[PDB]
Amino acid sequence: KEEVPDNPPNEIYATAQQKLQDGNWRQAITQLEALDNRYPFGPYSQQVQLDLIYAYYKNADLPLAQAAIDRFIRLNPTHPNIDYVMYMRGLTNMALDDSALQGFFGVDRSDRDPQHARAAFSDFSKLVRGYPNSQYTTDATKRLVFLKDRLAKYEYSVAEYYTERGAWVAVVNRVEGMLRDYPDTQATRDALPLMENAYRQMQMNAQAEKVAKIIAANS
Amino acid sequence: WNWTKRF
Amino acid sequence: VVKMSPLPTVENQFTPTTAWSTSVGSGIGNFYSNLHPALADNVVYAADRAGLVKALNADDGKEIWSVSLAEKDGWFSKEPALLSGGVTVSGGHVYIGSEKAQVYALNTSDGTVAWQTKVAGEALSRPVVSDGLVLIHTSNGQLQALNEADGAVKWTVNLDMPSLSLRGESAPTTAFGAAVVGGDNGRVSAVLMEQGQMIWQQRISQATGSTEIDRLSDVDTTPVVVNGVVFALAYNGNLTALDLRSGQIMWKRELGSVNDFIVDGNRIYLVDQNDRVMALTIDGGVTLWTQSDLLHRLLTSPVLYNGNLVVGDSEGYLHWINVEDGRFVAQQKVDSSGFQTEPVAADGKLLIQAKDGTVYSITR
Amino acid sequence: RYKRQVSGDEAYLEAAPLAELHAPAGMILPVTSGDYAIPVTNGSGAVGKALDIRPPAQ
Amino acid sequence: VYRPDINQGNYLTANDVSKIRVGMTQQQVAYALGTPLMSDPFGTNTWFYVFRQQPGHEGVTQQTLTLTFNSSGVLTNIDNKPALS
Amino acid sequence: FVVKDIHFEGLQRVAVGAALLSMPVRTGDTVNDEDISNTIRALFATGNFEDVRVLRDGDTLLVQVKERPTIASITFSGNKSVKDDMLKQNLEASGVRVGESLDRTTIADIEKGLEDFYYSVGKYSASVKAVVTPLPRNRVDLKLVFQEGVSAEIQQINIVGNHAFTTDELISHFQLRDEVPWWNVVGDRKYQKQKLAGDLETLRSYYLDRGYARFNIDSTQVSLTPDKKGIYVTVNITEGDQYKLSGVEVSGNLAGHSAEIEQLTKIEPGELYNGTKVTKMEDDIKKLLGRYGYAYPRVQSMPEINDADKTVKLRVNVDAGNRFYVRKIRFEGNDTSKDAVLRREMRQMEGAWLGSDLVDQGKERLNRLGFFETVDTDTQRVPGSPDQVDVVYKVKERNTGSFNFGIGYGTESGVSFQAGVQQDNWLGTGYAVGINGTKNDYQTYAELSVTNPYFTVDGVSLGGRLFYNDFQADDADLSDYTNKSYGTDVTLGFPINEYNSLRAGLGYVHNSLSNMQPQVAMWRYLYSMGEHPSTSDQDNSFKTDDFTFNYGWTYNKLDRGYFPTDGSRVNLTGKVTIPGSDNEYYKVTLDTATYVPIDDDHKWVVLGRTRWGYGDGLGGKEMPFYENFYAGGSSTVRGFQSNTIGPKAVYFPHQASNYDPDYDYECATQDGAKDLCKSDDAVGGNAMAVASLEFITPTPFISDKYANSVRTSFFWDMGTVWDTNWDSSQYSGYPDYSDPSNIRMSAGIALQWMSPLGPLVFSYAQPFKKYDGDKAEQFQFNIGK
Repeated sequence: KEEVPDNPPNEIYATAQQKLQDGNWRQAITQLEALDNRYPFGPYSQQVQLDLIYAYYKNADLPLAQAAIDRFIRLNPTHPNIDYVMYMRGLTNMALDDSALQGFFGVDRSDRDPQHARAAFSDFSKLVRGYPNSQYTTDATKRLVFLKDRLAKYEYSVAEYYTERGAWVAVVNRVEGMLRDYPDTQATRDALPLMENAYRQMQMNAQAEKVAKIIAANS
Repeated sequence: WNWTKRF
Repeated sequence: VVKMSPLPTVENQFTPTTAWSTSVGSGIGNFYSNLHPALADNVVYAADRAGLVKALNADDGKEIWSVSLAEKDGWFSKEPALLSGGVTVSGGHVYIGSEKAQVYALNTSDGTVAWQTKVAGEALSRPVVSDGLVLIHTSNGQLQALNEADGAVKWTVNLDMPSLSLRGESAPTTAFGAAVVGGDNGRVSAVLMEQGQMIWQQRISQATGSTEIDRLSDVDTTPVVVNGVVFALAYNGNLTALDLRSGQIMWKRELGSVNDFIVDGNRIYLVDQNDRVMALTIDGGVTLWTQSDLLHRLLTSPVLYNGNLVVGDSEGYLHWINVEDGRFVAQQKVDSSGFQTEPVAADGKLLIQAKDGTVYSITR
Repeated sequence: RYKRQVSGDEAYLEAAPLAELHAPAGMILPVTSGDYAIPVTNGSGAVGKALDIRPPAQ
Repeated sequence: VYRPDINQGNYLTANDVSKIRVGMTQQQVAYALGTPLMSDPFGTNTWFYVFRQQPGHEGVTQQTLTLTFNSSGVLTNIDNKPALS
Repeated sequence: FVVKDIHFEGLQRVAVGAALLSMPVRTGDTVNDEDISNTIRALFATGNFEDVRVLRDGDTLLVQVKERPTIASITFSGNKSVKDDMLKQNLEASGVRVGESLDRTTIADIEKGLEDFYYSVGKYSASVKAVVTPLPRNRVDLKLVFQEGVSAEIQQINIVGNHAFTTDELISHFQLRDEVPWWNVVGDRKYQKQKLAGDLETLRSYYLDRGYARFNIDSTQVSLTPDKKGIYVTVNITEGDQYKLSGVEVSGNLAGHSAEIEQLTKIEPGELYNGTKVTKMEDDIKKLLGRYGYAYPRVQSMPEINDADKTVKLRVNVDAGNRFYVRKIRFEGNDTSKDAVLRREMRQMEGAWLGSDLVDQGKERLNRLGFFETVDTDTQRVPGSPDQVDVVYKVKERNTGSFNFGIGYGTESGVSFQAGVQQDNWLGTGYAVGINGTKNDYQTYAELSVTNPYFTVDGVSLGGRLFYNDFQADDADLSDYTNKSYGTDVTLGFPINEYNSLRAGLGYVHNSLSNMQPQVAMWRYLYSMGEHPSTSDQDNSFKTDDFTFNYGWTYNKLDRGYFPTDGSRVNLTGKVTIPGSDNEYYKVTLDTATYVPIDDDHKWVVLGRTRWGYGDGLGGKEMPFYENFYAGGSSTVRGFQSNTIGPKAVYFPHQASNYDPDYDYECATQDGAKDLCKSDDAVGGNAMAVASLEFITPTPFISDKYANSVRTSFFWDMGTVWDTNWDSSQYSGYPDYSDPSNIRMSAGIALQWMSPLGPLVFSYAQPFKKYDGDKAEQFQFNIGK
């Protein structure tokens, strides 16, 4: 089990590529790991490391992947195709954020831990800034938009909960924060009424009138 | 006796 | 786990036989204690963990008297006295230690308690009488000297105590008004009888490396003085010869143990941690003969009897070996419960005790 | 397990496009601080499941 | 216990509120009372030291304290009410 | 000589440029022997190579470097007590991991740490060997082989210099034990370090609670036997005298609240100096200061001891800090459970002043949730702010689903089987869904329940439950009748306080009775309902559907969940069938327990059990005969057979469908019955009253060690069950079952303890006041789940 035959490294690379194109990711991961641990820093160790990253992603071994990209970016910080490496890091974080104990069935998981979303957003932002003319920039921007919307939705969810309980100052502060940090997202449009209601309930009307005007302007 | 196994 | 070596297939020439076998109050059970019988004036004094002390006849083991030192408030309340300090019948009186910091002193005739005293801590070391005083080496890193008449605390001396030690305290030995003792710390120290005046202190510990728990923590067993030269041992340490006047190292051997050793003529017989009995030369510890058939059998301190070395073992077999060459001379089974504490040999009589407390007198 | 197998194929390109909140006269919404501001750039590849993530040839 | 004791806003001890006066700089007011939990973000220097408090089922009691700061970073008018009204 | 090139022979890991720049030398610079030695030393100090050898090949320095081998793999064999995952993690902590350079020196410290760990696990004599197997291209296979030897255990926990308290009474409360009986779960004898400090702290607290203000542990010595399988722990202490509380004075910066603080710190004259009560008063002062809006109040209670009159004076210094405001609460690690499931257990509200006790309260609620294995808190500061903080919570998600299968024994249940599968967090949304099943000697039960513990933000629970219940009254020591039923109930739960809870809900139950035994009371119920079956027939059939409104109230205040010593517990349940159902009746039950302590240590206790119950039909109908109360057995009154107490069945002259010679078959005409005949078959009345006075005392014949793990008591029980609706003077030849005066009594001795097999409860009883017809049972034993 998980034992690769002792063959020349080129043969290992060939079988790895064949199994990668076939679809069986676990066997390719085993072959790449055997190749890497059998020839420490071999003639084409960089290609082996990149194949390891890709196979770890495909198998959905996200933490082991994350470790692989960490070690690679530590080793070589100027590899021509490092942009692909940062894209892979962003995809790893986004995937980690997208987890499911039982499965993905539209629960929308928008009020779970968002740290992975923030990390993915940061990585994609750095990628798009560094290499505006990369092949992965369009996907980076689209994923950035998606992550921004998800974070705004999380903030709106917290505001909704504190509106349910009745911590009006907390609701006002949370909605103001999500207004400062995610003005463009649609969650702000649905969250502003919560802030207006919170202002109304604390016997404050001037700010309530201002928020009502804000809501009236955009609709 | 009582046995529980948290799967 | 190191395996217990099998018993020896040796034909005995003389068959050991028990002159008499008496029973005591369950013995020391499984606990590691120094309680052993003591023969004096043809009388055998024995004790037990529960708090029962008996004086019996040496010739045939008839009961002369018995007293239960355990306290009891009524017919329902009774706590054990936890006697774990051996017996040192000498110059009259009977001194017994305890794990409750008590030193019981009884009378030889009938056993009425002569006096009682409170000590610094647990008193495991065998009390030693000398110059009208009784020395008790406690497990609390203290050495107390009490009066032999009224049982008052004459003086105390403080010795360092490591964090992790071996469950045993060395018995001080006295000569020419100086008592030498080895504490749990790897240092042999000599003090004066009149008061707690330190004369010299020499370390004989070996292999002080490694920084862990259960390190090479050396512990002294029983220094012995002869012709102005002290001989000391230490668990995982070095069998060392020291000068009494200044505690200067004379010669060392890289072997250690916790069981006592015997010095006879010009031969030092001892047993190592791995349960190997051997004899060394007094001059420079020159190995002469070795016997390793009883490896890891938890043998007791050896005893000299008619020029033969007698040793008990955990499984309950007593082995007699020839001192001259180290070859087995006889093997006997005396008790199934096993032998843990040291035996005694005096007035041509050999007495031993087992974990069940049974007292056995071995003819030969 | 497959706790992350679904993420092998993600898609989800249908998020509603972002739109800025218009400021009514007489007040200004607080400064954005640009912490999460998304830069405007256009890449050379595709987005909708067509772009490949295979390693680059060396 | 049904609902716990819900507290919101800054804590105005009813004594330090009298400590403030017209003419103190923002730093001095913050020192006297403390940084406000909420403030007006729509381009106007105004602090709200709301002291909403609810001891469970007893009933919400609030003491609003509007501290408006002029364009020069100093107080212009203290207003406050101790009842919801 | 001058240098112009470095070979870097055998450099596959470290880049040539990196190695070149690592050394403090540049090409084209004069190089001497001292310079060569300095470069070699610097390269060695980089921590990347194991050997450096430089050769002067021509005019260029041939720098042959033995590179640090990479960890090809680490192999462990013989770790039967420790899983290799923890060894892997420990290796990771030291930097030794597969795919990392092996320095050949730090591995020595790693194996030292492993040996220390084995010592910590109780394997003292074990041996560890970190063998290295070379592999091509300068690879290393790290074989961490070892022999675990044999574990050590504690042999004696001895305390010296103690008086007025035996060693047994003192080493009992220790988490560290020395005598662990097989027949009683008390713990292991494995020795630890932190546990020893905890036990010394427990000893300190036990001595300080009793007034010994001068208690001080002189020292503590741990020893090992030469065989290395026995620990010996000794604790040398020095106990003082019993002091008394002279008075307490509060001083410091009280924030202008001296009156309330003084009121809280009040003491009766000449009270005993209790450290626990002193700390409770300190925490009460802390709570008072925090409630007014102080985040970090400080209370330092120093006792001044005057031996002249043996008195202690408490000087308590109070110092209220500043005010902090929580800007926002964050939760980290909850990848599955949504934010609401965690942020509704928080007693601290975001956007409000800070209270540390509130944060710890919320922490304990999150711990009691059960979803999280570990939950840590961090009151982090807001950058660039004087008095604003964020209260972060870091949680490590635990598994929730679990299936269990238990089996038990008893005299009232024969052998009981139980199984089920539960999910206490459905997709991380708080909903709990479970399937349960039980098979008794006389009944079977299958249940499927789904509950939302937070239906309203306040904490009102809403649950639903579907059940299928089969009852075989023949096996339950009762008149023969089978009852198969199924139903569904939906309930709401309102919590008032921490010691009260109301439940109110609706339910629908469909019952089907079959194989019913012709008897007077059952036929009366059937006649009232509207059906008149033939007494001769033995095989009958009936079925009904009912809608019921259920209400209940439970008040629980027991100090300890297991083996209580103090507190009350009152349960009151009731139900009424709503109009529009076949049956028309109501029922109510009320069971009470009360443990009152009589001594100071809560060792001698009095338990006042009581149980009332009454039910009746509303209109002309009758309360169903399959819902009447019961008595006797082990639960209600010991010393009687299960269900025996109460009215007995009166049989009609019926012929059994199946008959065998010499068998009664319930006074069947087949046997020869031709008229009403009374029997000993209990039927169960509709009014029950039971009481029981029990005295709990410490078990006499047992070592004072683990003497609190067995509960022994003497009980006196009274009971009576009667049928109110039994027709008056219906027959002069049978006892007036409707008379409630008939009261049965019994007295006996009971024992309980937690065996490894489960909770065992033995009882021996004598029913000295049993009435005619009651079946007598004496030795009632129950082997819990």
